[PDB]
Amino acid sequence: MDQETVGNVVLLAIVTLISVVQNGFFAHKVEHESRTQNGRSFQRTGTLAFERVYTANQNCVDAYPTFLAVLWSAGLLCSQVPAAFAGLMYLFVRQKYFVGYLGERTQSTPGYIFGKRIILFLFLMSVAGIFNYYLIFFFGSDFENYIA
Amino acid sequence: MDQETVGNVVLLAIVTLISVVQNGFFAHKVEHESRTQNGRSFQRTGTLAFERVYTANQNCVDAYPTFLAVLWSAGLLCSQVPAAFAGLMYLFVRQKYFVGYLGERTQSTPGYIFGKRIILFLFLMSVAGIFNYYLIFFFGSDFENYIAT
Amino acid sequence: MDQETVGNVVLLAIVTLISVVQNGFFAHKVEHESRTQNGRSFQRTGTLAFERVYTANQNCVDAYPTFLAVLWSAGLLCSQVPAAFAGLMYLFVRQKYFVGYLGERTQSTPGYIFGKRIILFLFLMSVAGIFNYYLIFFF
Ligand SMILES: CC(C)(C)Sc1c(CC(C)(C)C(=O)O)n(Cc2ccc(Cl)cc2)c2ccc(OCc3ccc4ccccc4n3)cc12
Ligand SMILES: CC(C)(C)Sc1c(CC(C)(C)C(=O)O)n(Cc2ccc(Cl)cc2)c2ccc(OCc3ccc4ccccc4n3)cc12
Ligand SMILES: CC(C)(C)Sc1c(CC(C)(C)C(=O)O)n(Cc2ccc(Cl)cc2)c2ccc(OCc3ccc4ccccc4n3)cc12
Repeated sequence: MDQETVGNVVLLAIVTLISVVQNGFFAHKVEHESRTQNGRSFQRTGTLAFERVYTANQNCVDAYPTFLAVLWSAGLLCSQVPAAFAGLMYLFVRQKYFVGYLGERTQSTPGYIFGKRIILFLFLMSVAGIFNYYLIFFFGSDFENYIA
Repeated sequence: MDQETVGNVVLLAIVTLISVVQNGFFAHKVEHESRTQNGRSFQRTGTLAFERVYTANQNCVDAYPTFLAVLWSAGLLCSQVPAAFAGLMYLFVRQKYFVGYLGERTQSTPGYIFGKRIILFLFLMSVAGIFNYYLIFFFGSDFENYIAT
Repeated sequence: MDQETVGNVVLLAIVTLISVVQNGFFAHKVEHESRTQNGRSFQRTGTLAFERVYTANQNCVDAYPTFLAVLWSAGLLCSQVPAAFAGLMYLFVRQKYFVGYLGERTQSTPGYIFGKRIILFLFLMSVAGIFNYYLIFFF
């Protein structure tokens, strides 16, 4: 890997490897609940605590992809720094969402979706460069200097 | 990012950002159903409108990854154009499948599949370049002019 | 795409295209069970053959992303070979896990967490170069 390049991605790699690890966690607190009983054949309906976790997890597992998307698209098609930071916050919301979705009655994060703002934003850096590029492509070329 | 490069990917990016947005939709029509279904927390069951939506959605969520795969592999490993268009249709099938799945509840709609032809194709462009590359690696270098004795 | 570059990824592409196809299969053995036992909504603990499959499947579909991640991170950020191989074994565990999580009456494999060691490893190649790069930058 060309040391230069690796430089301008290291952040998204980091953040990604972070989320990669937080992910295995969510997937671990799902083992706890499938174990505390007859999950011995992995019954996908252990109850209250296990149904509350497999739920919270299988809600973050649907977010991962569509997040990673704008995490990079807004990482290459536009500044690898803000893209990687906003992507880091997303790992914070994911924590505080997969957390509150623990249980104990009440409205345990009655949401499937969460950090709408983050991905919305990331998607805006993506849509940013994606456009700004079309400019560098047209009125970026032309600029004819017929200095003959 | 290198202006030239960004150029030969802008389409996959576009199609991708499209699908990213259509995705957020699927996950929005799932919030409507978990909301009217006056729930406290949020279970995977409780209605046929919400159980029909969370289903349609969580069928497209299984497909996103395995599609994104061949969308790019067939986008870099061969033509960024067809790859990007084919991937565009896929977002049309996804629309028409995620739509028929609940509204009609008419036997003809059910199914965890949608667009096997597209991904299959995209996968053929990826398997295309992947091989053709092995040639350029092996035979592309050849040129028996060295027998100019 | 630059023939040189395509060279240093063809492995991860290969393994990936493989897992892409193994994936479509898992998604096929899920069609068989939704067909033999009808349904429009697969969200209530149903047929033990189709509930056993949609489970096994929707257990590998949560793994795909978090695996593909370290598959490449550990493929670019460090050796395209080991990364590609390790990722290959993961496709074998996947087969052996999504297989035992079927059977019949037999103790259908529990725990949807699998190949912990592979991803762990791949994650270490990624965390490898990720750091080693910081040295080449500093030293
Ligand atoms: C990089 C790591 C995390 C150190 S290696 C690793 C590990 C790391 C180890 C060492 C065992 C650990 O932390 O305990 N655990 C377990 C784990 C990970 C993070 C935390 Cl907080 C706590 C426990 C894992 C578990 C699964 C796993 O497999 C991948 C996987 C497969 C299916 C999934 C389905 C849904 C969601 C995530 C999924 N993840 C790889 C690893
Ligand atoms: C342009 C954007 C990127 C869609 S901004 C955005 C938006 C845009 C708007 C409508 C203004 C909003 O924030 O209210 N909604 C809402 C939305 C999205 C698409 C459509 Cl049709 C209609 C409304 C969102 C919702 C979620 C969301 O991300 C989180 C998320 C988490 C888990 C998911 C699991 C499966 C599928 C998608 C998932 N999405 C980003 C956005
Ligand atoms: C590109 C392919 C994979 C070669 S053609 C194909 C195939 C191959 C077959 C069915 C024989 C074919 O298309 O003619 N199956 C099923 C399959 C897979 C392995 C084997 Cl052995 C035999 C049959 C598929 C399934 C889905 C599919 O579409 C993509 C898709 C969409 C939703 C998914 C949801 C969860 C998991 C994976 C998903 N994959 C394309 C194909």
